[PDB]
Amino acid sequence: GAMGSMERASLIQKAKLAEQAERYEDMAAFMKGAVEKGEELSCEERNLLSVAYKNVVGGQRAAWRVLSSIEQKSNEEGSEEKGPEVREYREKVETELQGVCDTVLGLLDSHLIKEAGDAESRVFYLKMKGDYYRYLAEVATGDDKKRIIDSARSAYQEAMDISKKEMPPTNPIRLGLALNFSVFHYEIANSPEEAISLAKTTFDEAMADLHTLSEDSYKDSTLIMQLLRDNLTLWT
Amino acid sequence: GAMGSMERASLIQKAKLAEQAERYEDMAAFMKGAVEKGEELSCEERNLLSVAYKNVVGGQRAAWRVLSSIEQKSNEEGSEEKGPEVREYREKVETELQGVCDTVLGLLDSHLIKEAGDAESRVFYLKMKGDYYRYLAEVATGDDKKRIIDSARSAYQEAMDISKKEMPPTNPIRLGLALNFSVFHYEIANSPEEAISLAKTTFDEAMADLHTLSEDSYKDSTLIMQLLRDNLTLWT
Amino acid sequence: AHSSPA
Amino acid sequence: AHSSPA
Ligand SMILES: [Cl-]
Ligand SMILES: [Cl-]
Ligand SMILES: [Mg+2]
Ligand SMILES: [Mg+2]
Ligand code: NA
Ligand code: NA
Repeated sequence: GAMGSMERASLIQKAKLAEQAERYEDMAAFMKGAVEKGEELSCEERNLLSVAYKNVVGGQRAAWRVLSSIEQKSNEEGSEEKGPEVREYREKVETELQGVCDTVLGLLDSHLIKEAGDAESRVFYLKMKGDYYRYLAEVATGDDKKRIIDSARSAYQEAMDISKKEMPPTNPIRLGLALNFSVFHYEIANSPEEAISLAKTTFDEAMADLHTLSEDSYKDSTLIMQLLRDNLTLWT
Repeated sequence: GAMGSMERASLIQKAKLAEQAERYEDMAAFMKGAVEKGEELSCEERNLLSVAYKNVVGGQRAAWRVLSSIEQKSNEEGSEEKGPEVREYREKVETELQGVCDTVLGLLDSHLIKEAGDAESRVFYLKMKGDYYRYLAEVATGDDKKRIIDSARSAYQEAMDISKKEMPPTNPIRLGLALNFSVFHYEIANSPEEAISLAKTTFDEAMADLHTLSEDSYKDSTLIMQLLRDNLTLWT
Repeated sequence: AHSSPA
Repeated sequence: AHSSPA
Protein backbone atom coordinates (compact mmCIF):
# COMPACT_ATOMS: atom_id res chain seq x y z
CA GLY A 1 0.00 0.00 0.00
CA ALA A 2 1.14 3.52 -0.82
CA MET A 3 0.65 4.47 2.85
CA GLY A 4 2.78 1.63 4.20
CA SER A 5 5.78 3.90 4.76
CA MET A 6 3.89 6.58 6.73
CA GLU A 7 3.57 6.54 10.52
CA ARG A 8 0.14 5.68 11.89
CA ALA A 9 -0.03 8.98 13.81
CA SER A 10 0.96 10.95 10.70
CA LEU A 11 -1.81 9.25 8.71
CA ILE A 12 -4.36 10.23 11.37
CA GLN A 13 -3.00 13.79 11.44
CA LYS A 14 -3.26 14.05 7.66
CA ALA A 15 -6.77 12.57 7.65
CA LYS A 16 -7.82 15.46 9.91
CA LEU A 17 -6.10 17.97 7.60
CA ALA A 18 -7.79 16.42 4.57
CA GLU A 19 -11.15 16.75 6.31
CA GLN A 20 -10.53 20.45 6.93
CA ALA A 21 -9.60 20.86 3.25
CA GLU A 22 -12.63 18.82 2.10
CA ARG A 23 -10.26 16.38 0.37
CA TYR A 24 -12.27 13.29 1.20
CA GLU A 25 -10.58 10.90 -1.24
CA ASP A 26 -7.25 11.77 0.41
CA MET A 27 -8.88 11.40 3.82
CA ALA A 28 -10.13 7.92 2.96
CA ALA A 29 -6.72 6.83 1.66
CA PHE A 30 -5.07 8.08 4.85
CA MET A 31 -7.58 6.27 7.05
CA LYS A 32 -7.28 3.08 4.99
CA GLY A 33 -3.54 3.28 5.57
CA ALA A 34 -4.12 3.74 9.30
CA VAL A 35 -6.44 0.71 9.48
CA GLU A 36 -3.87 -1.38 7.63
CA LYS A 37 -1.33 -0.74 10.40
CA GLY A 38 -3.26 -3.50 12.18
CA GLU A 39 -4.06 -1.75 15.46
CA GLU A 40 -7.61 -1.23 16.67
CA LEU A 41 -9.17 2.20 16.09
CA SER A 42 -10.21 4.61 18.81
CA CYS A 43 -13.65 6.21 18.82
CA GLU A 44 -12.32 9.37 17.17
CA GLU A 45 -10.44 7.33 14.56
CA ARG A 46 -13.53 5.27 13.75
CA ASN A 47 -15.39 8.53 13.15
CA LEU A 48 -12.65 9.72 10.78
CA LEU A 49 -12.89 6.47 8.81
CA SER A 50 -16.67 6.84 8.57
CA VAL A 51 -16.56 10.53 7.58
CA ALA A 52 -14.03 9.88 4.83
CA TYR A 53 -15.79 6.99 3.12
CA LYS A 54 -19.26 8.50 3.67
CA ASN A 55 -18.24 11.57 1.69
CA VAL A 56 -16.48 9.59 -1.05
CA VAL A 57 -19.36 7.17 -1.58
CA GLY A 58 -21.86 9.98 -1.11
CA GLY A 59 -20.56 11.80 -4.16
CA GLN A 60 -20.54 8.57 -6.14
CA ARG A 61 -24.13 7.75 -5.14
CA ALA A 62 -25.32 11.23 -6.09
CA ALA A 63 -23.61 10.96 -9.48
CA TRP A 64 -24.99 7.46 -10.06
CA ARG A 65 -28.51 8.69 -9.34
CA VAL A 66 -28.17 11.54 -11.85
CA LEU A 67 -26.87 9.16 -14.53
CA SER A 68 -29.42 6.44 -13.77
CA SER A 69 -32.23 8.97 -14.16
CA ILE A 70 -30.85 10.10 -17.53
CA GLU A 71 -30.52 6.46 -18.60
CA GLN A 72 -34.10 5.64 -17.59
CA LYS A 73 -35.42 8.61 -19.57
CA SER A 74 -33.41 7.47 -22.60
CA ASN A 75 -35.32 4.16 -22.42
CA GLU A 76 -38.82 5.67 -22.56
CA GLU A 77 -41.08 5.64 -25.60
CA GLY A 78 -40.36 8.44 -28.05
CA SER A 79 -36.83 8.94 -26.71
CA GLU A 80 -34.31 9.43 -29.51
CA GLU A 81 -31.52 6.85 -29.42
CA LYS A 82 -28.20 8.34 -28.31
CA GLY A 83 -25.95 5.27 -28.36
CA PRO A 84 -24.20 3.37 -25.57
CA GLU A 85 -22.59 6.36 -23.85
CA VAL A 86 -25.10 6.95 -21.03
CA ARG A 87 -25.05 3.28 -20.03
CA GLU A 88 -21.26 3.12 -20.35
CA TYR A 89 -20.68 6.13 -18.12
CA ARG A 90 -23.28 5.04 -15.56
CA GLU A 91 -21.52 1.66 -15.48
CA LYS A 92 -18.19 3.44 -14.99
CA VAL A 93 -19.42 5.37 -11.96
CA GLU A 94 -21.23 2.26 -10.68
CA THR A 95 -18.06 0.17 -10.88
CA GLU A 96 -16.06 2.80 -9.00
CA LEU A 97 -18.79 3.00 -6.34
CA GLN A 98 -18.76 -0.78 -5.98
CA GLY A 99 -14.99 -0.66 -5.65
CA VAL A 100 -15.20 1.79 -2.75
CA CYS A 101 -17.84 -0.34 -1.01
CA ASP A 102 -15.70 -3.45 -1.51
CA THR A 103 -12.71 -1.60 -0.05
CA VAL A 104 -14.63 -0.63 3.08
CA LEU A 105 -16.10 -4.12 3.46
CA GLY A 106 -12.60 -5.53 3.06
CA LEU A 107 -11.25 -3.38 5.87
CA LEU A 108 -14.12 -4.48 8.09
CA ASP A 109 -13.45 -8.14 7.29
CA SER A 110 -9.64 -7.83 7.56
CA HIS A 111 -9.77 -7.36 10.45
CA LEU A 112 -11.70 -4.59 12.19
CA ILE A 113 -14.81 -6.58 13.09
CA LYS A 114 -13.07 -9.67 14.47
CA GLU A 115 -10.88 -7.59 16.81
CA ALA A 116 -13.75 -5.38 18.04
CA GLY A 117 -14.89 -6.68 21.42
CA ASP A 118 -16.52 -3.67 23.02
CA ALA A 119 -20.14 -2.98 22.15
CA GLU A 120 -19.39 0.53 20.88
CA SER A 121 -16.78 -0.62 18.37
CA ARG A 122 -18.51 -3.84 17.31
CA VAL A 123 -21.86 -2.10 16.72
CA PHE A 124 -20.13 0.72 14.81
CA TYR A 125 -18.39 -1.70 12.45
CA LEU A 126 -21.43 -3.94 11.93
CA LYS A 127 -23.53 -0.85 11.16
CA MET A 128 -20.88 0.16 8.63
CA LYS A 129 -21.02 -3.31 7.09
CA GLY A 130 -24.79 -2.97 6.72
CA ASP A 131 -24.43 0.55 5.29
CA TYR A 132 -21.94 -0.42 2.59
CA TYR A 133 -23.90 -3.52 1.59
CA ARG A 134 -26.92 -1.19 1.41
CA TYR A 135 -25.06 1.08 -1.00
CA LEU A 136 -24.19 -2.00 -3.06
CA ALA A 137 -27.89 -2.95 -2.99
CA GLU A 138 -28.92 0.48 -4.30
CA VAL A 139 -27.20 -0.32 -7.62
CA ALA A 140 -27.60 -4.11 -7.72
CA THR A 141 -29.77 -5.68 -10.43
CA GLY A 142 -28.50 -9.21 -11.16
CA ASP A 143 -28.62 -12.68 -9.63
CA ASP A 144 -26.86 -11.55 -6.44
CA LYS A 145 -29.13 -8.63 -5.52
CA LYS A 146 -30.97 -10.87 -3.05
CA ARG A 147 -27.72 -12.00 -1.43
CA ILE A 148 -26.45 -8.41 -1.16
CA ILE A 149 -29.71 -7.40 0.50
CA ASP A 150 -29.49 -10.30 2.93
CA SER A 151 -25.87 -9.41 3.76
CA ALA A 152 -26.95 -5.87 4.67
CA ARG A 153 -29.88 -7.20 6.71
CA SER A 154 -27.71 -9.72 8.56
CA ALA A 155 -25.10 -7.12 9.53
CA TYR A 156 -27.72 -4.61 10.69
CA GLN A 157 -29.51 -7.34 12.65
CA GLU A 158 -26.39 -8.45 14.52
CA ALA A 159 -25.62 -4.81 15.29
CA MET A 160 -29.19 -4.24 16.53
CA ASP A 161 -29.05 -7.30 18.79
CA ILE A 162 -25.82 -6.12 20.42
CA SER A 163 -26.94 -2.50 20.70
CA LYS A 164 -30.22 -3.38 22.41
CA LYS A 165 -28.42 -5.56 24.97
CA GLU A 166 -25.38 -3.36 25.62
CA MET A 167 -26.26 0.30 24.90
CA PRO A 168 -28.85 2.74 26.24
CA PRO A 169 -31.66 3.65 23.83
CA THR A 170 -30.23 7.19 23.52
CA ASN A 171 -26.76 6.09 22.43
CA PRO A 172 -26.05 7.96 19.16
CA ILE A 173 -24.53 4.87 17.52
CA ARG A 174 -27.60 2.84 18.46
CA LEU A 175 -29.85 5.63 17.17
CA GLY A 176 -27.99 6.01 13.87
CA LEU A 177 -28.00 2.24 13.39
CA ALA A 178 -31.76 2.07 13.87
CA LEU A 179 -32.25 5.07 11.58
CA ASN A 180 -30.23 3.38 8.84
CA PHE A 181 -31.83 -0.04 9.31
CA SER A 182 -35.21 1.67 8.97
CA VAL A 183 -34.06 3.29 5.71
CA PHE A 184 -32.93 -0.16 4.57
CA HIS A 185 -36.40 -1.53 5.28
CA TYR A 186 -38.14 1.30 3.41
CA GLU A 187 -35.86 1.80 0.40
CA ILE A 188 -34.15 -1.60 -0.12
CA ALA A 189 -36.30 -4.35 1.41
CA ASN A 190 -39.73 -3.09 0.25
CA SER A 191 -40.86 -3.18 3.91
CA PRO A 192 -42.26 0.31 4.63
CA GLU A 193 -44.32 -0.84 7.61
CA GLU A 194 -41.23 -2.36 9.26
CA ALA A 195 -39.34 0.88 8.57
CA ILE A 196 -42.08 2.97 10.16
CA SER A 197 -42.43 0.65 13.16
CA LEU A 198 -38.69 0.65 13.80
CA ALA A 199 -38.38 4.44 13.54
CA LYS A 200 -41.32 5.00 15.90
CA THR A 201 -40.20 2.50 18.57
CA THR A 202 -36.62 3.79 18.40
CA PHE A 203 -37.80 7.39 18.81
CA ASP A 204 -40.16 6.62 21.69
CA GLU A 205 -37.63 4.55 23.65
CA ALA A 206 -35.01 7.29 23.24
CA MET A 207 -37.50 9.96 24.36
CA ALA A 208 -38.09 8.05 27.61
CA ASP A 209 -34.34 7.92 28.35
CA LEU A 210 -33.42 11.57 27.64
CA HIS A 211 -33.93 12.51 31.30
CA THR A 212 -30.77 10.56 32.21
CA LEU A 213 -28.51 12.63 29.94
CA SER A 214 -26.29 15.65 30.35
CA GLU A 215 -26.98 18.70 28.20
CA ASP A 216 -24.28 17.71 25.71
CA SER A 217 -25.45 14.10 25.38
CA TYR A 218 -29.03 15.36 25.12
CA LYS A 219 -28.02 17.45 22.10
CA ASP A 220 -26.27 14.47 20.46
CA SER A 221 -29.25 12.15 20.91
CA THR A 222 -31.99 14.61 19.93
CA LEU A 223 -30.18 15.45 16.69
CA ILE A 224 -30.57 11.86 15.49
CA MET A 225 -34.08 11.57 16.92
CA GLN A 226 -35.07 14.50 14.70
CA LEU A 227 -33.94 12.52 11.65
CA LEU A 228 -36.17 9.63 12.71
CA ARG A 229 -39.03 12.12 13.04
CA ASP A 230 -38.20 13.65 9.65
CA ASN A 231 -38.38 10.22 8.03
CA LEU A 232 -41.65 9.38 9.77
CA THR A 233 -43.10 12.64 8.45
CA LEU A 234 -41.95 11.72 4.94
CA TRP A 235 -43.37 8.19 5.18
CA THR A 236 -46.74 8.89 6.85
CA GLY B 1 -3.96 8.18 -23.44
CA ALA B 2 -6.76 6.21 -21.80
CA MET B 3 -9.28 8.10 -23.97
CA GLY B 4 -7.53 7.28 -27.25
CA SER B 5 -9.98 4.50 -28.08
CA MET B 6 -13.15 6.58 -27.55
CA GLU B 7 -14.86 8.53 -30.32
CA ARG B 8 -14.53 12.31 -30.15
CA ALA B 9 -18.32 12.73 -30.10
CA SER B 10 -18.67 10.16 -27.31
CA LEU B 11 -16.08 12.03 -25.23
CA ILE B 12 -18.02 15.28 -25.66
CA GLN B 13 -21.28 13.51 -24.79
CA LYS B 14 -19.73 12.03 -21.65
CA ALA B 15 -18.20 15.37 -20.65
CA LYS B 16 -21.74 16.80 -20.63
CA LEU B 17 -22.98 13.84 -18.56
CA ALA B 18 -20.10 14.26 -16.12
CA GLU B 19 -20.99 17.94 -15.74
CA GLN B 20 -24.59 17.03 -14.89
CA ALA B 21 -23.29 14.53 -12.32
CA GLU B 22 -20.77 17.05 -10.91
CA ARG B 23 -17.95 14.61 -11.76
CA TYR B 24 -15.48 17.27 -12.82
CA GLU B 25 -12.35 15.11 -12.77
CA ASP B 26 -14.09 12.76 -15.21
CA MET B 27 -15.25 15.75 -17.24
CA ALA B 28 -11.70 17.07 -17.52
CA ALA B 29 -10.34 13.68 -18.59
CA PHE B 30 -13.04 13.41 -21.26
CA MET B 31 -12.31 16.90 -22.58
CA LYS B 32 -8.55 16.27 -22.54
CA GLY B 33 -9.23 13.19 -24.64
CA ALA B 34 -11.34 15.26 -27.02
CA VAL B 35 -8.61 17.89 -27.41
CA GLU B 36 -6.06 15.18 -28.11
CA LYS B 37 -8.07 14.04 -31.14
CA GLY B 38 -6.35 16.99 -32.81
CA GLU B 39 -9.38 18.84 -34.19
CA GLU B 40 -10.18 22.41 -33.24
CA LEU B 41 -12.83 22.96 -30.56
CA SER B 42 -16.16 24.66 -31.11
CA CYS B 43 -17.37 27.43 -28.81
CA GLU B 44 -19.47 24.99 -26.78
CA GLU B 45 -16.57 22.53 -26.55
CA ARG B 46 -14.18 25.26 -25.39
CA ASN B 47 -16.67 26.08 -22.63
CA LEU B 48 -16.78 22.42 -21.57
CA LEU B 49 -12.98 22.32 -21.37
CA SER B 50 -12.96 25.49 -19.26
CA VAL B 51 -15.76 24.33 -16.93
CA ALA B 52 -14.06 21.00 -16.28
CA TYR B 53 -10.61 22.29 -15.41
CA LYS B 54 -11.98 25.35 -13.56
CA ASN B 55 -13.83 23.05 -11.16
CA VAL B 56 -10.91 20.63 -10.74
CA VAL B 57 -8.35 23.35 -10.06
CA GLY B 58 -10.90 25.29 -8.02
CA GLY B 59 -11.16 22.49 -5.49
CA GLN B 60 -7.38 22.16 -5.39
CA ARG B 61 -6.90 25.90 -4.84
CA ALA B 62 -9.47 25.94 -2.03
CA ALA B 63 -7.75 22.99 -0.35
CA TRP B 64 -4.30 24.55 -0.80
CA ARG B 65 -5.51 27.77 0.84
CA VAL B 66 -6.87 25.88 3.86
CA LEU B 67 -3.61 23.96 4.27
CA SER B 68 -1.40 27.00 3.67
CA SER B 69 -3.28 28.88 6.40
CA ILE B 70 -2.79 26.00 8.84
CA GLU B 71 0.90 25.86 7.91
CA GLN B 72 1.38 29.60 8.45
CA LYS B 73 -0.24 29.39 11.88
CA SER B 74 2.06 26.48 12.77
CA ASN B 75 5.02 28.80 12.07
CA GLU B 76 3.96 31.58 14.47
CA GLU B 77 5.54 32.25 17.85
CA GLY B 78 4.17 30.05 20.63
CA SER B 79 2.88 27.44 18.17
CA GLU B 80 3.60 23.91 19.36
CA GLU B 81 5.67 21.92 16.86
CA LYS B 82 3.63 19.23 15.11
CA GLY B 83 6.22 17.74 12.75
CA PRO B 84 6.49 17.74 8.96
CA GLU B 85 2.95 16.57 8.20
CA VAL B 86 1.27 19.92 7.46
CA ARG B 87 4.04 20.94 5.06
CA GLU B 88 4.09 17.48 3.47
CA TYR B 89 0.36 17.44 2.81
CA ARG B 90 0.29 21.04 1.58
CA GLU B 91 3.13 20.10 -0.79
CA LYS B 92 1.12 17.07 -1.94
CA VAL B 93 -1.91 19.16 -2.85
CA GLU B 94 0.34 21.84 -4.35
CA THR B 95 2.08 19.32 -6.60
CA GLU B 96 -1.24 17.92 -7.81
CA LEU B 97 -2.49 21.47 -8.50
CA GLN B 98 0.68 22.25 -10.45
CA GLY B 99 0.18 19.03 -12.40
CA VAL B 100 -3.32 20.08 -13.46
CA CYS B 101 -2.09 23.53 -14.50
CA ASP B 102 0.76 21.95 -16.48
CA THR B 103 -1.74 19.65 -18.18
CA VAL B 104 -3.94 22.55 -19.26
CA LEU B 105 -0.94 24.60 -20.40
CA GLY B 106 0.28 21.57 -22.35
CA LEU B 107 -3.02 21.25 -24.19
CA LEU B 108 -2.91 24.95 -25.04
CA ASP B 109 0.66 24.63 -26.34
CA SER B 110 0.02 21.33 -28.20
CA HIS B 111 -1.73 22.63 -30.15
CA LEU B 112 -4.87 24.62 -29.37
CA ILE B 113 -3.34 28.10 -29.48
CA LYS B 114 -1.37 27.70 -32.70
CA GLU B 115 -4.43 26.44 -34.62
CA ALA B 116 -6.77 29.14 -33.25
CA GLY B 117 -7.13 31.84 -35.89
CA ASP B 118 -10.44 33.48 -35.03
CA ALA B 119 -10.41 36.17 -32.37
CA GLU B 120 -12.97 34.36 -30.21
CA SER B 121 -10.94 31.15 -30.00
CA ARG B 122 -7.49 32.76 -29.80
CA VAL B 123 -8.54 35.16 -27.02
CA PHE B 124 -10.25 32.32 -25.12
CA TYR B 125 -7.13 30.16 -25.18
CA LEU B 126 -4.72 32.99 -24.35
CA LYS B 127 -6.95 33.98 -21.42
CA MET B 128 -6.84 30.36 -20.27
CA LYS B 129 -3.04 30.40 -20.54
CA GLY B 130 -2.94 33.50 -18.35
CA ASP B 131 -5.39 31.97 -15.87
CA TYR B 132 -3.44 28.75 -15.39
CA TYR B 133 -0.11 30.57 -15.06
CA ARG B 134 -1.90 32.76 -12.50
CA TYR B 135 -2.90 29.67 -10.51
CA LEU B 136 0.74 28.53 -10.69
CA ALA B 137 1.77 31.98 -9.44
CA GLU B 138 -0.59 31.73 -6.45
CA VAL B 139 1.56 28.89 -5.05
CA ALA B 140 4.98 29.85 -6.44
CA THR B 141 7.76 30.84 -4.04
CA GLY B 142 11.14 30.00 -5.63
CA ASP B 143 13.49 31.36 -8.26
CA ASP B 144 10.90 31.01 -11.04
CA LYS B 145 8.03 32.93 -9.41
CA LYS B 146 8.97 36.01 -11.43
CA ARG B 147 9.01 34.05 -14.69
CA ILE B 148 5.64 32.44 -13.91
CA ILE B 149 4.17 35.87 -13.22
CA ASP B 150 5.58 37.23 -16.47
CA SER B 151 4.19 34.26 -18.40
CA ALA B 152 0.71 35.01 -17.04
CA ARG B 153 1.12 38.71 -17.82
CA SER B 154 2.34 38.04 -21.36
CA ALA B 155 -0.57 35.72 -22.18
CA TYR B 156 -3.15 38.11 -20.75
CA GLN B 157 -1.55 41.01 -22.62
CA GLU B 158 -1.64 39.27 -26.00
CA ALA B 159 -5.26 38.31 -25.35
CA MET B 160 -6.12 41.90 -24.39
CA ASP B 161 -4.48 43.30 -27.53
CA ILE B 162 -6.48 40.96 -29.78
CA SER B 163 -9.74 41.45 -27.88
CA LYS B 164 -9.56 45.25 -28.05
CA LYS B 165 -8.94 45.16 -31.81
CA GLU B 166 -11.36 42.38 -32.77
CA MET B 167 -14.21 42.22 -30.20
CA PRO B 168 -16.83 44.68 -28.95
CA PRO B 169 -16.34 45.95 -25.39
CA THR B 170 -19.40 43.95 -24.27
CA ASN B 171 -18.13 40.60 -25.53
CA PRO B 172 -18.31 38.21 -22.52
CA ILE B 173 -14.91 36.68 -23.32
CA ARG B 174 -13.36 40.15 -23.51
CA LEU B 175 -15.08 41.10 -20.25
CA GLY B 176 -14.00 37.94 -18.42
CA LEU B 177 -10.45 38.38 -19.69
CA ALA B 178 -10.29 41.94 -18.39
CA LEU B 179 -11.83 40.86 -15.08
CA ASN B 180 -9.19 38.15 -14.65
CA PHE B 181 -6.29 40.36 -15.78
CA SER B 182 -7.44 42.90 -13.19
CA VAL B 183 -7.42 40.18 -10.51
CA PHE B 184 -3.91 39.26 -11.67
CA HIS B 185 -2.82 42.87 -11.20
CA TYR B 186 -4.33 43.11 -7.71
CA GLU B 187 -3.51 39.69 -6.24
CA ILE B 188 -0.38 38.54 -8.13
CA ALA B 189 1.47 41.57 -9.51
CA ASN B 190 1.11 43.88 -6.47
CA SER B 191 -0.45 46.49 -8.79
CA PRO B 192 -3.77 47.45 -7.16
CA GLU B 193 -4.02 50.77 -9.00
CA GLU B 194 -3.64 49.03 -12.36
CA ALA B 195 -6.29 46.50 -11.30
CA ILE B 196 -8.71 49.26 -10.33
CA SER B 197 -8.04 51.28 -13.49
CA LEU B 198 -8.57 48.26 -15.72
CA ALA B 199 -11.81 47.24 -14.01
CA LYS B 200 -13.23 50.76 -14.20
CA THR B 201 -12.33 51.37 -17.87
CA THR B 202 -13.62 47.93 -18.84
CA PHE B 203 -16.91 48.54 -17.02
CA ASP B 204 -17.43 52.01 -18.48
CA GLU B 205 -16.67 50.98 -22.07
CA ALA B 206 -19.06 48.03 -21.78
CA MET B 207 -21.78 50.26 -20.30
CA ALA B 208 -21.57 52.54 -23.36
CA ASP B 209 -22.05 49.57 -25.74
CA LEU B 210 -24.99 47.83 -24.02
CA HIS B 211 -27.49 49.72 -26.18
CA THR B 212 -26.39 47.67 -29.21
CA LEU B 213 -27.30 44.33 -27.60
CA SER B 214 -30.30 42.03 -27.63
CA GLU B 215 -31.94 41.18 -24.33
CA ASP B 216 -30.07 37.87 -24.11
CA SER B 217 -26.66 39.38 -24.89
CA TYR B 218 -27.43 42.21 -22.47
CA LYS B 219 -27.93 39.64 -19.70
CA ASP B 220 -24.64 37.88 -20.57
CA SER B 221 -22.62 41.11 -20.54
CA THR B 222 -24.17 42.67 -17.43
CA LEU B 223 -23.50 39.51 -15.42
CA ILE B 224 -19.75 39.93 -15.89
CA MET B 225 -19.94 43.71 -15.48
CA GLN B 226 -21.43 43.12 -12.03
CA LEU B 227 -18.34 41.11 -11.07
CA LEU B 228 -16.14 44.04 -12.12
CA ARG B 229 -18.32 46.28 -9.95
CA ASP B 230 -18.14 43.81 -7.06
CA ASN B 231 -14.34 43.83 -7.23
CA LEU B 232 -14.21 47.63 -7.42
CA THR B 233 -16.39 47.77 -4.29
CA LEU B 234 -14.01 45.37 -2.53
CA TRP B 235 -10.92 47.33 -3.61
CA THR B 236 -12.10 50.92 -3.01
CA ALA C 1 -35.01 9.50 3.43
CA HIS C 2 -32.35 10.72 5.85
CA SER C 3 -29.62 8.34 6.98
CA SER C 4 -27.18 8.84 9.85
CA PRO C 5 -24.68 11.72 9.69
CA ALA C 6 -20.89 10.93 10.26
CA ALA D 1 -11.77 38.97 -5.59
CA HIS D 2 -14.15 37.47 -8.15
CA SER D 3 -12.74 35.97 -11.34
CA SER D 4 -14.67 34.98 -14.46
CA PRO D 5 -17.29 32.22 -14.24
CA ALA D 6 -17.09 29.25 -16.79
CL1 LIG E 1 -17.22 5.79 -19.73
CL1 LIG F 1 1.20 13.74 2.28
MG1 LIG G 1 -37.44 11.58 -32.59
MG1 LIG H 1 3.34 24.96 24.13
NA1 NA I 1 -23.80 8.65 -28.97
NA1 NA J 1 3.39 15.01 13.70
